[PDB]
Amino acid sequence: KFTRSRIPEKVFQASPEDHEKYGGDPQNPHKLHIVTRIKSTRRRPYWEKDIIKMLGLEKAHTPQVHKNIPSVNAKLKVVKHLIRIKPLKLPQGLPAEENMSNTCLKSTGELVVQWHLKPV
Amino acid sequence: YKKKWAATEPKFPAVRLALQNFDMTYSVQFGDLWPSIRVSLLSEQKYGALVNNFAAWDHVSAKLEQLSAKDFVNEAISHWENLRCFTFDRGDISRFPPARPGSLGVMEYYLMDAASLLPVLALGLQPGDIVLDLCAAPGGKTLALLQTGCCRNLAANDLSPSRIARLQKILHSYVPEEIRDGNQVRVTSWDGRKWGELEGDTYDRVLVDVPCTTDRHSLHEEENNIFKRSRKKERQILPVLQVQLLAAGLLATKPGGHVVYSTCSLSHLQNEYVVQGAIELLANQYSIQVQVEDLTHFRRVFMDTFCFFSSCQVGELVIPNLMANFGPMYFCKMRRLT
Amino acid sequence: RGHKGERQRGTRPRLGFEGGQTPFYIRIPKYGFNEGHSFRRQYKPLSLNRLQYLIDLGRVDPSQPIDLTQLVNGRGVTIQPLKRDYGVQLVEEGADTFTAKVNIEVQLASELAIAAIEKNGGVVTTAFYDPRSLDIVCKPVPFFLRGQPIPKRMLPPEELVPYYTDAKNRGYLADPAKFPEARLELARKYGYILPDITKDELFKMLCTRKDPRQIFFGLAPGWVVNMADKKILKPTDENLLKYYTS
Amino acid sequence: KNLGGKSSGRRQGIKKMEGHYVHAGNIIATQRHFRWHPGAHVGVGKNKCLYALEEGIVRYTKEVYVPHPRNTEAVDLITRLPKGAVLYKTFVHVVPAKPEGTFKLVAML
RNA sequence: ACCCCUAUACCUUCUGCAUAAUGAAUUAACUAGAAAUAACUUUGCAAGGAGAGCCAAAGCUAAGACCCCCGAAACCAGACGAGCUACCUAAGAACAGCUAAAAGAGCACACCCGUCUAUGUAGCAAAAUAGUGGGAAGAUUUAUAGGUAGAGGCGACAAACCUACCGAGCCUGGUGAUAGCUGGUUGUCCAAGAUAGAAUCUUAGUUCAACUUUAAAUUUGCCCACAGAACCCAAAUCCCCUUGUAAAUUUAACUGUUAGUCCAAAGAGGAACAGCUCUUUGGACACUAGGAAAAAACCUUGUAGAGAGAGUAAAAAAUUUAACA
RNA sequence: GCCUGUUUACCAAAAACAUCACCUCUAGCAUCACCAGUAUUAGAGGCACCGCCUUCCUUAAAUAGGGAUGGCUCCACGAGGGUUCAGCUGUCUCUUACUUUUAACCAGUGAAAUUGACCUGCCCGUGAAGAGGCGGGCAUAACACAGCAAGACGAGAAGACCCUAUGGAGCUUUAAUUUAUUAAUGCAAACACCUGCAUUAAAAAUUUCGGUUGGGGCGACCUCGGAGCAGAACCCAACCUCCGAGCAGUACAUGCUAAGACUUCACCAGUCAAAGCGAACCUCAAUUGAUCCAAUAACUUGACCAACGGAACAAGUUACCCUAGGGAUAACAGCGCAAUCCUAUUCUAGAGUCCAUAUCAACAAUAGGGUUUACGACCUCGAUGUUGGAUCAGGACAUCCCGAUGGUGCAGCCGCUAUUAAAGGUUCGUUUGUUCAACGAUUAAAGUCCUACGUGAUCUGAGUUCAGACCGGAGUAAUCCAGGUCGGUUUCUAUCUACUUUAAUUCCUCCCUGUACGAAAGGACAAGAGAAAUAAGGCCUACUUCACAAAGCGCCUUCCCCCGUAAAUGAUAUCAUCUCAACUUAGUAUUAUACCCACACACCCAAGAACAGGGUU
Ligand SMILES: Nc1nc2c(ncn2[C@@H]2O[C@H](COP(=O)(O)OP(=O)(O)OP(=O)(O)O)[C@@H](O)[C@H]2O)c(=O)[nH]1
Ligand SMILES: [Mg+2]
Ligand SMILES: [Mg+2]
Ligand SMILES: [Mg+2]
Ligand SMILES: [Mg+2]
Ligand SMILES: [Mg+2]
Ligand SMILES: [Mg+2]
Ligand SMILES: [Mg+2]
Ligand SMILES: [Mg+2]
Ligand SMILES: [Mg+2]
Ligand SMILES: [Mg+2]
Ligand SMILES: [Mg+2]
Ligand SMILES: [Mg+2]
Ligand SMILES: [Mg+2]
Ligand SMILES: [Mg+2]
Ligand SMILES: [Mg+2]
Ligand SMILES: [Mg+2]
Ligand SMILES: [Mg+2]
Ligand SMILES: [Mg+2]
Ligand SMILES: [Mg+2]
Ligand SMILES: [Mg+2]
Ligand SMILES: [Mg+2]
Ligand SMILES: [Mg+2]
Ligand SMILES: [Mg+2]
Ligand SMILES: [Mg+2]
Ligand SMILES: [Mg+2]
Ligand SMILES: [Mg+2]
Ligand SMILES: [Mg+2]
Ligand SMILES: [Mg+2]
Ligand SMILES: [Mg+2]
Ligand SMILES: [Mg+2]
Ligand SMILES: [Mg+2]
Ligand SMILES: [Mg+2]
Ligand SMILES: [Mg+2]
Ligand SMILES: [Mg+2]
Ligand SMILES: [Mg+2]
Ligand SMILES: [Mg+2]
Ligand SMILES: [Mg+2]
Ligand SMILES: [Mg+2]
Repeated sequence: KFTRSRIPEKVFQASPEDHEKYGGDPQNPHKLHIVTRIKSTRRRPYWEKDIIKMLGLEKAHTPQVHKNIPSVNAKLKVVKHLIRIKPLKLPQGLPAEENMSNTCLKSTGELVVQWHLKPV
Repeated sequence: YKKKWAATEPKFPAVRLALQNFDMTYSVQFGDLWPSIRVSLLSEQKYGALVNNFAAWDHVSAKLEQLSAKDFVNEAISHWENLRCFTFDRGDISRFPPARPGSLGVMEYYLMDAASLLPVLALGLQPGDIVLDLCAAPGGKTLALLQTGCCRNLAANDLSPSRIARLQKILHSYVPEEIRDGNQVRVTSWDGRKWGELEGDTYDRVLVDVPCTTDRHSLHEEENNIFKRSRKKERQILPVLQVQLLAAGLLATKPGGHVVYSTCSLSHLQNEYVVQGAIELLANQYSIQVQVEDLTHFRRVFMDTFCFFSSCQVGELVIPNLMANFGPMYFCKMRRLT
Repeated sequence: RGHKGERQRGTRPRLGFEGGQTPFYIRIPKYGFNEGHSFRRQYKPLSLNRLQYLIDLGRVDPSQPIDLTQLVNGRGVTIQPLKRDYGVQLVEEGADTFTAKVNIEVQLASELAIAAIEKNGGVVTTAFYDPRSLDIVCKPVPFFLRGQPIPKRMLPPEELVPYYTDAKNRGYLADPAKFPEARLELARKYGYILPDITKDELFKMLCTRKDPRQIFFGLAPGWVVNMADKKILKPTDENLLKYYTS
Repeated sequence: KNLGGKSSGRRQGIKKMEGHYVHAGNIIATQRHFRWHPGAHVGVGKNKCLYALEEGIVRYTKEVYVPHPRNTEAVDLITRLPKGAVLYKTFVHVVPAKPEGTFKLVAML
């Protein structure tokens, strides 16, 4: 029968080679995920559909910010094959109230607190 | 499916089918005796009253004697040179009063075919003998064995849980729970054919009452008649099953032990060929030699009460007569020499 | 209407049919839950709370005897004789707050209701009414328009005779000698001093009680009420007088 | 030639898992034969169903199994065990939650 | 205008129809959802409401809103039918010629019938024409009038005939018979919306459950960390705080759906065949579009409009092979 | 079947019905039949006159035909069913000529079924599974007129056949319920008749004929429980695998009550149970049954209602049938599948006197095919029976013959086997529906298949399929039958698509030649010549049917390959090697050509349906 898939934990234990390849430090892990649905929930189990709805990824190619905490990670593990996960990078720290209306999420995963739309 | 057939075979009652078969076979088998056997089988069956040794046996025997029944077993022992079953004189058709519980809480006597007791008597249960009843589970012979002195335990097996339950009920009604509690009585719902593997060279005395055509019951009872068309396969394969059961019993019995093969049918095929085939199969496949005991003295001793088919090669055959409607009962005694 | 089948064809089975299975409303054994329901007597409850409320709002005048006619006129209770209503039963509900001195006539009365009525200085009597007399009492004006003489009030049925002859129930047919004993027993049981109504200035009104065969207080059986000209015709024939007095 | 065998499932098993709050009398688990044995404040019905005798929390544990001496078959089974062996069974307990009552001031006589 | 590219009429019945499954030549006209119970909304009055009766532990009064059409073979009652045909009654008629003689004789006209062949098959004809053929003084053919009438008649029994269609006539009436069966069921627009089973003279249906819809109440619903769920003799599941979420349960009312398909997986039967038959988990299909050639079920992808903008998803088969001492 | 007669008006004329004769049963009698009669009579019925008793032949070939109380007995007769001598003839070999009708054109008049719209092609594939409409190719100006019937699963009856419906109806019954009605009696009432009530029959009347499975049977099952399928909460089917139950034993507190829970997926029903009163100090798988209704003072009890959620009481048969539907459900057919079937390779066991591999072939293995017997129920049940035969054939090659090669247990001739080749051909008769088969005679051969087991709007209906009737058998009967037999209505005027004038083969004879080969007996190739036969295309000088002409039975002409291998030179690999090495031959298709080629009224015609065409000097 087709059932829910239990991913062995060793799959989610990064190696030094992975750290070098993907540019992430196991110490000081990133706080927030940017998750995009890059795959349709159609022809997937109703539980994956429900997990996508819970995570708020109904629209594809629409980034959503989520906490990098074990429960959200469990959900993202359930629906990992339909999504792209990247760290949220904050070169200028989290936006302040002053610049909350001038933010922009770069395709690189960086939330710039200033967005002037002018040449550098 | 095809609904409209050209000619449908006439719908016969199983009783009439059994009559047809018994005619076409036993007429040839017995010649001029077949008329008498047929009328005896179609007439009422003469019953014997086996007094429950556990109950007030002396009092019940006195009451039956007052009812004018005499102990055929006792008179047989008189000229033989522990069982008590009373039967009426030759020609008498009187019925024994229905048995009722005694003062001790057990039925005073069992109303059973007298011929059914001859196998047990011929088995000759010595004091303290380990006993097996491979498939005998209608009651009757089993109760007679228990009333005998097989204090070294008796294993009564059958393949039919319904008949096992019937055995258990008659044991509750007749045999005291004190007697039945220990391993003195072990009732099982297993196949006799497997019994050779389950136990071998264990029992000193064995009784193999194989399923058979039960001629009288086939002629009388319409329900579950062996001669009905649906059970044609079982009827045809009966000889092989009987041979297998007798072989299992012979394997089970200890070397030098005695077995008795019993059948409630007149069929030469189901009796003499069955015993001979069992002997041959045992001596070939398992290389064990069995010698058929001579029961001619038994025939002469019990002739006064039962009429026997003199022209019998192996074993004894009580045939039902009007003067004594006790048959049919074939029984063959076999001592396992090796 | 769906697609084909009995439901679309408009010919689905009757209500309660279960497709041939023995229906639920038929596989349950018959029991006498409603046997003789149309013959069981019914009495409209009249709580002392409702009685006090009516007295307070003035829809019921305690200065005059209170009977079923007065209650109906004040709209304190609705009676349906056609529905086997045999009258009004006094209900103890509101006894602890009842503070009205009234002379009330009912058909049934609880012990506590009687106790409260008597403690407040009033008088309560349980009076039987046959269905016809009850209908006349509840709606007298239509009866007067029917143009028939006022009929006699029938006696209670044999089963009800003991109730209305027992003094403890203040039965209108009970022995008046036993009334003081019953009232004293109630007063002793419920811990209030029995007020001697004979000293009350309204003692006459409290003592007024219609004759057992009488329906209205001042009208005798056999009289005819001509409402058109405001008159009452009284038969004088000896046979009629004897019949209406019997 | 194979008849019968159309009996439906008995819907037996555990009705209250570990940690579930259970009121007195609630059936905890129904079994055909003793899969789970009664523990503390757990009673057994005629059909070997386990019900809560007190209002509390259900807990499943493993405990050494010492049957009643009158239980002849179990006693013989034990008698055949080696010296070091100790039987174990799964038991269901109800940890009572509330106290069985409190003392209240009724009258200041 | 065509040429270019895209496009497999509609309705109904279906798991699924361009389907070579049904209906339709077409125009006009006519042609098919009728209602209580209890609910909901809106008023009135209110512990009472109502124009007697009835209801009432906020009810009661009033209104609004809700339930199709065509079609059997049949059954029964009363009439009408023997101008056809079956048989019979009365009183009539016909039967050349030859042969044999007095014939249920022979050949053969009239006459009656209808063996075989061909034509015809909406025909000349709702049973005929041509030839051929049987009888043709007899149980023959036939004109006239009368008679037997339908749970009946009559019958050289073929279940034949009884006014072209008799295993039981025809007409009228009950009758708008009934039909779990077939077909049909007519303005616009939006929205939610698809199958656990049980019982059944029941498997072409229906009642309940499940699912679904609407309105209302308040409160946890789903996902789910440990801990936890058996001895005999695998994938997973259940329970489940956090967490991400916003749904869940209950109350009131009510229909409809309960003849399913293929794919992946675990099985059972078959032959480790079937586009084969069953059960279980999931997906898709009965719903849009793109792709695999065409394509219900495979892959991508969905929430809907306009644009003569843009980035992408799935998405194109691969291979060529034998010397030898 | 005795005969004459009768019958299904309108698919059966008969062996069926009747029939004289014979036989069985019933009735002793008059004023409406019988009958104006009386046992030699009348009625009902059976049966069929009379009479009597008790392997060979046919053919050449033969599934054909004939002969070795009841039962025999064919004299006569028969539009009955078979066989047959002789003759006859266009039935046929093998078709032709002519006349009339029809037909086509001109003139008048002028329907019918049918029809979703059509701007209406072919091949392959796809698909609700056989497409004009979809995908990829190919083709493609436009229209008339006349033919054809391959398709439009063509048009005609909500076809034929099969299944279903808590649909009908006819019939039979030992189906259930009745005896209202008649005929008998008996008891009452009256003094035989009448009436009432009973009993027995006859006669009828009403109603029903459960469900799931099983094609070659002579049935099984229907409710409940345990185990696997369903491994671990629950749940889980089967026309799946096994095993069981319709109780028994104890006790008599096996009493009363009551929180809270479980629950067979609904309900109904079924389970467990704290506490309390009162007492002492039930078990295990299932072991069953609702309502109503009966019995009972009450307590309580009652169906093997087992078709086990249970109609209170009802079976068969229908082909005499009917209606409503079903491709949801059968048979032909199509479509899946390849168990079975067939073919080819691998392996060498073994045969082949020795020898695996000339040839055959075991166990097995691998592929290919969709020609058999099955399985599946996916399209079609809202007019297509089916098998054979006639006619015309299209196609595959897994080749029967003819052609070219290799091997051989190939001396030659015969052969066997394998590769290549589908241009052409592949007979006529007897029995029998018969395909097939057997038999007779031939042939170079008398190939295996597919094409809706090709083709039935082109034909036939011989078997088989409805109504009729027999023999045998089943059944109480009505009726039935995979059996045998006799008979039995085969419609369509063509709207659309498609189509309607496109270098031969073989046998035999002779020569080579009774030569090669061989010891002989036998006996070849190649090449050449002559005769025929068929097939195609023409023609009428003869002959013949006939007659200003059309025809065959008459005459004339018919013309090239195809390639499997056998070799030369020669490397990779200095030999060798025919070469998916370069290369040289047998070796050729690139059919060679032939035919046709003129843009321009009326009459006749060898030209023709019309139109068109040729001649008019
Ligand atoms: N509860 C119950 N009711 C029964 C039983 N037998 C009969 N009945 C009732 O009677 C009906 C059956 O009627 P019948 O079949 O005539 O009964 P019967 O006893 O066989 O015969 P009669 O006495 O002639 O009625 C049932 O439906 C019940 O109403 C039974 O064993 N139990
Ligand atoms: Mg419809
Ligand atoms: Mg089971
Ligand atoms: Mg169509
Ligand atoms: Mg249809
Ligand atoms: Mg049409
Ligand atoms: Mg007439
Ligand atoms: Mg004449
Ligand atoms: Mg004549
Ligand atoms: Mg006639
Ligand atoms: Mg007949
Ligand atoms: Mg007939
Ligand atoms: Mg007519
Ligand atoms: Mg109708
Ligand atoms: Mg929507
Ligand atoms: Mg029923
Ligand atoms: Mg005749
Ligand atoms: Mg004749
Ligand atoms: Mg006819
Ligand atoms: Mg006629
Ligand atoms: Mg005819
Ligand atoms: Mg012939
Ligand atoms: Mg014209
Ligand atoms: Mg095609
Ligand atoms: Mg044309
Ligand atoms: Mg078409
Ligand atoms: Mg139809
Ligand atoms: Mg439940
Ligand atoms: Mg049932
Ligand atoms: Mg017939
Ligand atoms: Mg199917
Ligand atoms: Mg070839
Ligand atoms: Mg085929
Ligand atoms: Mg025929
Ligand atoms: Mg036949
Ligand atoms: Mg025939
Ligand atoms: Mg004929
Ligand atoms: Mg035709
Ligand atoms: Mg034509």
